[PDB]
Amino acid sequence: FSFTDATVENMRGKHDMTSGMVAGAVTGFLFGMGRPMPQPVAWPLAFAGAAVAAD
Amino acid sequence: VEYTEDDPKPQIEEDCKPHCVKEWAAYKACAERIKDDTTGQAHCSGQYFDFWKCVDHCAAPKIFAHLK
Amino acid sequence: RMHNKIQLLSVLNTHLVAYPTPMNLNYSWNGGSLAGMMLASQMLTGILLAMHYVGHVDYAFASVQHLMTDVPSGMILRYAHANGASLFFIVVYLHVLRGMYYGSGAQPREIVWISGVVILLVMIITAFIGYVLPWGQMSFWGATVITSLATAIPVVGKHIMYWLWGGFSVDNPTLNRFYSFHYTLPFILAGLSVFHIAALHQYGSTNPLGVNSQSSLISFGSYFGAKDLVGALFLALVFSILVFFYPDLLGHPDNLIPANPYSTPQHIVPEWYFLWVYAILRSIPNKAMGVLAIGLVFASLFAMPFIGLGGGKFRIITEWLYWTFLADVLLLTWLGGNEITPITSFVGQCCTAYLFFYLLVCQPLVGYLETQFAHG
Amino acid sequence: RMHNKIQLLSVLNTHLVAYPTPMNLNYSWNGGSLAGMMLASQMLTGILLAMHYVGHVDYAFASVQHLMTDVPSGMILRYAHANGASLFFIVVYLHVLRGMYYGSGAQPREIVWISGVVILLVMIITAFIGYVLPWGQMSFWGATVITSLATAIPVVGKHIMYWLWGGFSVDNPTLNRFYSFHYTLPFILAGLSVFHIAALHQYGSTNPLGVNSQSSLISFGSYFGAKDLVGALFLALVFSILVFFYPDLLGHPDNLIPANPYSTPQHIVPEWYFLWVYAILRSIPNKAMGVLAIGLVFASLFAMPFIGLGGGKFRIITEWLYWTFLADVLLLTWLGGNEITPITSFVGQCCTAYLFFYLLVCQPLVGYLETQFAHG
Amino acid sequence: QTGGRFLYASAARLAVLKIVMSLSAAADTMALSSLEVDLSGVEEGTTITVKWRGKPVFIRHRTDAEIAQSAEVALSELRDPQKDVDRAINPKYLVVVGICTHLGCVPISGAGNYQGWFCPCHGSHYDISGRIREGPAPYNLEVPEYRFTEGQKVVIG
Amino acid sequence: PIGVWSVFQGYVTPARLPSIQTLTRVGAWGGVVVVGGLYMVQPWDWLA
Amino acid sequence: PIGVWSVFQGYVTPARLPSIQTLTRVGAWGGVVVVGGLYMVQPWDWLA
Amino acid sequence: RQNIPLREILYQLSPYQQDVIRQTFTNAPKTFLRFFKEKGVGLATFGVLFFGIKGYTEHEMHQERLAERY
Amino acid sequence: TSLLKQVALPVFNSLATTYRSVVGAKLAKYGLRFDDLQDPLKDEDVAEALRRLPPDVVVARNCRLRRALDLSCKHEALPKDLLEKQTPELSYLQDVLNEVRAERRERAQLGAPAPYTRIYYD
Amino acid sequence: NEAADGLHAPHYPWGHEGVLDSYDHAAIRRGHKVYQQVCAACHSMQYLHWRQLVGVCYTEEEAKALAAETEVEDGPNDEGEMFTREGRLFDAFPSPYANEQAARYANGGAYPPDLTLISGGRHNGPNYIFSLLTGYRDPPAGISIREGLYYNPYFPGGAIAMPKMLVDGGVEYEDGTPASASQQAKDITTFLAWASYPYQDEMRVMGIKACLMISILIGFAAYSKRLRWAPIKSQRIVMDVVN
Amino acid sequence: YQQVCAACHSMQYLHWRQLVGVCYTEEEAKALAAETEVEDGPNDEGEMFTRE
Amino acid sequence: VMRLSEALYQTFFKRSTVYIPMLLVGAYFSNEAIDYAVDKMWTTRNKGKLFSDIIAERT
Ligand code: HEC
Ligand code: HEM
Ligand code: HEM
Ligand code: HEM
Ligand code: HEM
Repeated sequence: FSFTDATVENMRGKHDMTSGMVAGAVTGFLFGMGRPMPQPVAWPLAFAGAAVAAD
Repeated sequence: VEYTEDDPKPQIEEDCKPHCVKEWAAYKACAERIKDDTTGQAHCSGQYFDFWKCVDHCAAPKIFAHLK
Repeated sequence: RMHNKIQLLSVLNTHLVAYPTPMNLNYSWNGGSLAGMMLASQMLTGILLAMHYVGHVDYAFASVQHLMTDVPSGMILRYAHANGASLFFIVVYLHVLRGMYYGSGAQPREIVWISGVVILLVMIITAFIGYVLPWGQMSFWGATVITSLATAIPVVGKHIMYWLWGGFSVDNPTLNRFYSFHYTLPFILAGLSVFHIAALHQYGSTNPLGVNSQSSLISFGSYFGAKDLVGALFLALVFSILVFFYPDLLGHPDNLIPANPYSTPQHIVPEWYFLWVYAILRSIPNKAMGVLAIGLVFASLFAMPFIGLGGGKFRIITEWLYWTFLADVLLLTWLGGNEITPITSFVGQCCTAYLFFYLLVCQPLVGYLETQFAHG
Repeated sequence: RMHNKIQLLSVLNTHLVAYPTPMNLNYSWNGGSLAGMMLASQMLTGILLAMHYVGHVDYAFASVQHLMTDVPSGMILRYAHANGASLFFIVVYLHVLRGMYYGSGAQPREIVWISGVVILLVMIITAFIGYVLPWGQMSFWGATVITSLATAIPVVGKHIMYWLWGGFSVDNPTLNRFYSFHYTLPFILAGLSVFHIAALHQYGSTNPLGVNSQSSLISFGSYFGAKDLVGALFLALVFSILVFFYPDLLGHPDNLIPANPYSTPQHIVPEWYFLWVYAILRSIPNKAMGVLAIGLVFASLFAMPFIGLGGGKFRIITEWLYWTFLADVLLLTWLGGNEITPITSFVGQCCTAYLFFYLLVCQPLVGYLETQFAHG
Repeated sequence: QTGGRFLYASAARLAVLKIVMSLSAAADTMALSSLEVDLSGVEEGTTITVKWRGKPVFIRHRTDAEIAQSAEVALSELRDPQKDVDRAINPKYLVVVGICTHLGCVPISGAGNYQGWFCPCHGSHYDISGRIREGPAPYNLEVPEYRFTEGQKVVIG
Repeated sequence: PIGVWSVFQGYVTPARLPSIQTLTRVGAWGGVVVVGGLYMVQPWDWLA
Repeated sequence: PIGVWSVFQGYVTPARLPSIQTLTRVGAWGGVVVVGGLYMVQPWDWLA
Repeated sequence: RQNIPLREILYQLSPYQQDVIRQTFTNAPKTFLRFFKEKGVGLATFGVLFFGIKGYTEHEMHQERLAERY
Repeated sequence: TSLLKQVALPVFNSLATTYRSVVGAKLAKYGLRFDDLQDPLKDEDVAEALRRLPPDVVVARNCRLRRALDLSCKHEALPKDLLEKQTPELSYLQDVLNEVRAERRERAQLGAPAPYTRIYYD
Repeated sequence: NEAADGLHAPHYPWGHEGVLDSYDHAAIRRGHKVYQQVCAACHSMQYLHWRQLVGVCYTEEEAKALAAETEVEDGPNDEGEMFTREGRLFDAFPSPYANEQAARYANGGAYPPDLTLISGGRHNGPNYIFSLLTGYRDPPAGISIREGLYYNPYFPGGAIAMPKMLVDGGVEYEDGTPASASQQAKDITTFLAWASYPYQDEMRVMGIKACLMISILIGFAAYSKRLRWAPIKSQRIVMDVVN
Repeated sequence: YQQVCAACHSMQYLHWRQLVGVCYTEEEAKALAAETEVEDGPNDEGEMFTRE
Repeated sequence: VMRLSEALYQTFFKRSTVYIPMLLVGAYFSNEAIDYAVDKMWTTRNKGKLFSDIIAERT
């Protein structure tokens, strides 16, 4: 999460919630890989929504 | 932005110098401590390099903002 | 039936089309075809570059520049050659590490491993004398430093050094003879590769399971041609990126300065693929002992099929020690590019000692203990 | 057996030690081993030569002179490499004439004959572009006259010519690419020689009697090693005489003049082994027809196993006609070194007509008549 | 057969010796192994570089203070103990070979902590008198054979 | 005895010769090499 | 395997090792290599 | 060519009677996790040894540079 | 020394049982046994021990190797009902191979060789 | 040693750094004008010709007029003598000195190096060049500089023989760009970066096409690999072995 | 050669060292070559000069 | 499921001598499309920096 978030922050040259969205989606995907299939969409949504709420 | 016939780089470098006061203090401490040298080998090039590396890293993107 | 009437059709059919191959080979078994393709690429681009290079100390650098700017497609050929050497060494090093991981040199494939070590030595010499041809600062000074290791041999050291140089220093006769030897040694590499491949076809390949595979064999041409094409395209992607986007990434900036025998660079370093041997040499504060240590490394590589016990996944202690060996050789690669320093000298000495310990102590003894654990 | 446990020793034993050979082979079956020895000698001398030769205009002549007078044993190496091409062509020509006399290309040895003709073409190209390398008057003007003969193909003429030259005239790019092509082509010669020998071993050699010799076969490695050594010693005697006593006898004095593109010599003739093709070309008063006749000679050489009937003795009419063919070819070799004269033009036209008549009319039809006489 | 092998062995030895000797030094290379160096165009405090046998020679005109500074260094501070008089027939004109015995690197004149030659390959310093003081180099700098003539001309090699 | 010996002995009859369809299918390879050469060189609108 | 597996399996015995006479006659080839090198280089003052 | 005694029934389907790459998207996360589960210990011990020894060496080199200062 | 090994032998046995547990867990997914991990090409004694076997044992060994190689190609493991039945330590070769190696050790003390060589192809 | 290594140069946001980005060809033109008026008094650039500036930096007629203002030695004539002539497109850039020794003699013993490949011939090329040209700072304590040498912490060793050469307004650009020292340094650094890699734009366009083509071909080859291996990956083996 | 066509003909690829032991001793060839003037340089100022 | 048409099979796929010229014309048009897309993207991104932009600006 932290690595990807700071990566997007440096890549976009500015600060917003989109970097947190990317970090949350990536974290959910990594967490969600290899499980039954209502999950690989839901978990990235949960993490991204959590990041958005945190911001 | 307006481009000036005068050189903007010394002014930008002077602007970044408060951001590196710690390295300047270390360099001045070195320069005071080798004041009474007689062998001719004591120098403070490393702390000088630390200070100017900090200033250069600050001022590098702000120098090309003022140049075409 | 038609290949039964001509010998050349029969040999090609037997060894390329209908050759039985284990059905469970993974993508770690693509290093050989990629190494052969990189040798063919090096030979083609080198033959094309030789039509514009001049092997004289007054015209070598200038002809390199003229080939870069004025010859049509000359920059593509020159960058393709210089970076195809690095990709050749990447593919060959990964091939050797595959063999070390699976213990592929064991019986009845001792000849394959020995011809491989011979191929690798010829490859190292070929690349080293090819790097001298641009006649830059690194090209001159690395040839000076490395060929000065002959004076570590007593009595007849300087005589062999002057015989190899053609004079009292590295100069024009050295460059001319290096050009002839460099043109010549790739054809010996092609012959050695043909012999090396024909040695493997006597018994076949090993499989990732490490068991006998004679019950499950499929034709090479129909199945592993496409599987080799996939890996060739992945290699072509990396080749395209290195040629067109980062052409001097794996090079040195000092080789773009013309050679000066009266002013050495501050940091004489080789190409990256000779850095582990250079770290082994620099870690020992004795030239004769360093040359002996390099020779003992290559002797231990030759003696692997007769002292090595322990193979793939099911032999787990040596499988775990393999990754320690891999970390050790990459640490040797990194240490070669750094300057001489007490901590780098100590760490290089420890890393060389661990490489010798893994090659000569872990592979026989731990292999014997795990054979006794599994089948005693 | 020790050779039954290593696959390298098994192949070497099978094809060089225990290979069954007819016991009644005379000394005209030593052409092939002599040709292989000459190929190896040329490769060795040239690889040694390339360490002192610079493939650039304004350095090539001076580098050859520095090789001749300053390199230790350099004069021996140059004269050996120059006269070795002549001896190589002498041996290969006598080999081809042996095969023409005995009908050696017939069934089942057609692949042997075809691979031989391919080897001969590569030998011709190699010798020509190697003759360009010293950069004298004969080198420059022969390369000019031969490469500016692609203006006989309609439309696509001077395009191919200028692409060969790398410019608008024979210059530094032509010499620089000729060096690379000349270095490279002898390895193709060595590979084609290995394939050629391997094609013969499928069925073994013919005998002077021209009958089946499967009942009387002896080992190669004991009986035909010393027999080849005797002929090799004769060839070494002739070679030593040519190198040390008459080093410039077979050459041309004009090639000791540095090349001048604005002044041409009075007589432009190639080396002696190219003279028969030159006479065929120079006799016909049309460039495209001369190139067509030169191509037709080699096409009729390729078609010889499928049209040629008749062998050595016991086929006496074709045996007698062989000597007229030999006289015709030697006459064409003599005519190529003369000037263009109406009588020499007429005689060269008659000789070319008889060469085609023998290759395309005598060998099928007279051979069929001989078979109808003997077994009809 | 022994009589024949007597000649076969000698022929093989002669052929191999002919092939091996062609890589040895040519006549013009051997002729360019002696060079004359003028000392009239050298001023005190400067280093001239002359290519002798393809090699940089750091002939340096030394002052009296520089001569005293080189002489005052004792043997206990040297990895290879040797005095300045033993390494130089003339203390004013020091003829030295500028190739380090470590790997074959060429130091730079007028540099180093000892005001001598700074070899930049391994950070190895040399004094003004060509003796090793710091670095991985075990030996000292080579002093080539040379002599003084009556016209201030030095024969090297 | 492959070549002119086959036709001297009478082994090349009207039978054992290729048919018209076989020669047309082989003869259809003439357009492929022409199109391949025109693809490789690309002399566009070069036909007079 | 044949190198160290044979030592570890107990297949290398004194009765299977080569004899001391065999080791003497095999090791006599060392003088041949010395005299061959002296013949090749001829680096002597031995002729006097 | 090396007779092998064996008793089996083998079935094979035509490659034009099944799909080619559609299952590759389903199995891709599972294969990723399986690869890292199988090679996790070796990659981790490689990374720990290489980066730890490199970091210790670089740290002590920086301390060596600092010790030369005045 | 004597009881040195006396005590050093239970530690060897514990390490051997742990090793066989881990490797047999790895082997059982492929349906293999510990004796299937021995190659007649890699060892001439194993090649000698394999021709001393009854034909059904050799047929079973070939079947197990074929199943494991098919599983390795498919990147699969055995299903749970087959995986629970796997017996990775049921020996079929160790007695015959031990006899072969004892015979070879016996012949070597009298200077005799083994009455077989490596498998040589072509 | 730190002083022997010199001060490292910061990473400046050059507009040509990315693989999708071209050169700024207006900056190459202004960089060549800094070369002609300040650099070329003591630097050679011996591997450049006026023909290579056409289509990159100038038109044909502008480059011809630039080359015609130079004196080029030519010969020999029919009397065996050396004469001078107007430069042409095929001529190389003029060298300020005939040889290395007079170049050393004019500059206190130091030889000003050739600038055709100085950008690719230094570590961190363009950044080091810009920081060296704009970086003539005051020396630190205990560092003394001999006569004929000037302090620059970016030069390794800290004592360079090249003095400060870029001054404000010392070049009169023809596009109206005001010429401070930093603008001149940036433009000449751009020109030198072009000189080291003259075909960077063409190489990047070819690399984009090659990467796209190979990436599509990887998918097509994976498709043809999986099609051939499908009867094997889905085969059914039934045997009597249970174990 | 030295008194007739040395004024109009060249002998490049020929050096004075190639006459020692053929028609002159070492000192005679040294004294003969010391009577010629050849272009050498450049010196420290970058100028060509002449030497024996 | 998805399946190549029979009438389209009998025309462009059954003979190699018809398949190969179709392959060459498809290769030509594919190269043209890839060239167009790459050149358009490069010229759009680097607008105002090329030499032709300066030349067309000076008209
Ligand atoms: C007064 C004559 C002179 C002028 C004019 C001049 N140079 Fe320098 N330049 C030198 C000398 C002398 C050196 C080498 C100094 C040394 O190596 O100690 C040098 C070195 C350099 C170097 C390489 C430094 C290194 O680390 O190797 C570069 C790059 C360079 N110059 C670029 C330029 C540029 C850009 C200009 C125009 C602004 C310029 N030069 C003008 C005299 C000059
Ligand atoms: C027949 C085969 C080959 C020929 C004719 C050939 C020829 C050449 C030539 C003429 C050069 C100098 C031109 C230049 O520097 O760009 C060169 C450079 C080089 N070659 Fe090859 N080569 C061949 C094969 C190989 C092989 C097999 C290798 C294996 C590693 C290799 C490695 C190199 C290297 C490292 C350089 C230096 C490149 C550089 O840094 O510029 N070459 N080669
Ligand atoms: C130019 C260099 C080389 C070429 C062209 C080459 C080619 C090949 C090929 C095609 C194979 C068969 C499939 C494969 O395993 O990829 C192979 C196998 C093998 N190679 Fe290489 N090789 C080269 C270098 C080496 C080297 C340097 C070594 C070892 C030091 C080596 C050792 C082996 C071994 C042991 C095998 C058998 C492995 C197995 O089948 O399990 N080879 N080689
Ligand atoms: C470098 C060139 C060549 C080499 C090394 C070579 C080598 C050999 C050798 C070693 C043999 C077996 C011994 C012998 O009969 O002499 C042979 C036989 C033969 N060669 Fe050559 N050859 C060469 C060129 C040619 C050429 C140019 C031709 C024909 C145009 C040719 C046609 C044949 C034929 C027909 C035989 C079989 C003769 C018989 O068994 O009656 N060869 N070759
Ligand atoms: C790897 C193999 C070879 C190499 C490296 C080689 C190399 C050379 C070189 C460097 C030269 C120019 C120097 C000189 O002319 O003295 C030369 C000239 C020549 N080469 Fe070779 N060569 C090879 C094989 C051959 C072969 C196989 C032939 C003939 C079939 C041949 C025929 C010639 C001839 C006729 C010349 C002209 C010699 C003269 O008149 O001075 N070369 N070669």
